[PDB]
Amino acid sequence: LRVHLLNEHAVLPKRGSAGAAGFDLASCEDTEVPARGRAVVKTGLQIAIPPGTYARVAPRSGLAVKHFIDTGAGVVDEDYRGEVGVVLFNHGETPFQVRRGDRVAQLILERIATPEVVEVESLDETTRGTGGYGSTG
Amino acid sequence: LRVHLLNEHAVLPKRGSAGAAGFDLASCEDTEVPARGRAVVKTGLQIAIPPGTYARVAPRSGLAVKHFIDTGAGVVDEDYRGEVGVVLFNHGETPFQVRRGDRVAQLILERIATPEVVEVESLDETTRGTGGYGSTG
Amino acid sequence: LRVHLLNEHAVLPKRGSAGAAGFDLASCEDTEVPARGRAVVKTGLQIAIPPGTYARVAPRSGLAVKHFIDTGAGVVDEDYRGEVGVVLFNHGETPFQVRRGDRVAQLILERIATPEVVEVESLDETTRGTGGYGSTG
Repeated sequence: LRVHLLNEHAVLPKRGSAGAAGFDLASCEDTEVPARGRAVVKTGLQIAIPPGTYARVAPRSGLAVKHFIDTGAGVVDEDYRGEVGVVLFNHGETPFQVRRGDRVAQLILERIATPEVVEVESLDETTRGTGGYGSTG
Repeated sequence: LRVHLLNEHAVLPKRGSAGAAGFDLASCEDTEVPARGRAVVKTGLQIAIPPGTYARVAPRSGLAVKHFIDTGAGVVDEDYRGEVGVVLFNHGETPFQVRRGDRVAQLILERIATPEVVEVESLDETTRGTGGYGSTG
Repeated sequence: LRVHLLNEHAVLPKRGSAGAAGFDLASCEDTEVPARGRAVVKTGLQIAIPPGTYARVAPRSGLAVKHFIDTGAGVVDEDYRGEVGVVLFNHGETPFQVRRGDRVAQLILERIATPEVVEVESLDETTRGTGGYGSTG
């Protein structure tokens, strides 16, 4: 995970334990996420990631449970070289305060497949088929 | 990524750049996502995916930032052979308009492990344990 | 996927089909997710997962479409040995009822990369660069 810090308030990502899935992402700014609203939180970070992954901006559990916070968007492509902004949603009834250095998300390097697309004129099945939504219930 | 188009308004998925994580998913219909509400957007697409993955219906960043849009649900199994419908959530205060051909999500082929389940009568730890929510804070 | 059941109302995870991406997670308790609100649903489960993954608490499609339900948080680390609680968000206008044995989420073992962090003083590009949000539109 290659990381270039873009200002002096940016914080280098790091996983909080050796079995942690994600790298902590901190705000490099003072801002607020409005109640029942969204805001983009600047991190001051540029990143370059390994082949065969994308970086997912994932939620921190404590902020979800305690402040009704989620990340929105969050699909950071391998070819993305701009500043990472964390899109926060606040579903709660009161503003969420963000200050410099505060951890606001966690970056997970999801392994993915990016094969060619093949258009076909029919597809077979398994047993499960158009097995929709509540396929079993 | 094998794709069968189910009507003439469906659009073949394609990644927008060579380092893109996801394949663009377009609506094959005119519909609306109500304010503070949800709608399923038909894509007119059937898919078959590679072994060891699932297809995640992921959000587009622009729609999240600019229209408070998210995907809901979005776990498309390997054995799913029905029409892919994109579940959109609109957390904003005004309807989100969708028209035919509009890109509404992106499909990411997430690599996953699907081993057998093993029930045990105890589990050891690391240092981190029942380290809950804000494990460090 | 190693699983220790913590009480007699807990349910062993299992995938609902052989091509299913996720292992079903059931509530071990009677509770409610308030309208436009959140609740943590206890599962009575401890888990240990394979190397190179994390367990994602993912939404069930039927609950999203039919009850406007999502999972929040949901990043369960490899070193997590506490009881898995499922964070549910209810964006709908009415309480969501949960009873013992009810399936409330699905656990997906996402493959991820967890390399060292490398801080750099510049990053090159592709064509796509600071290609932001709606990079193409």
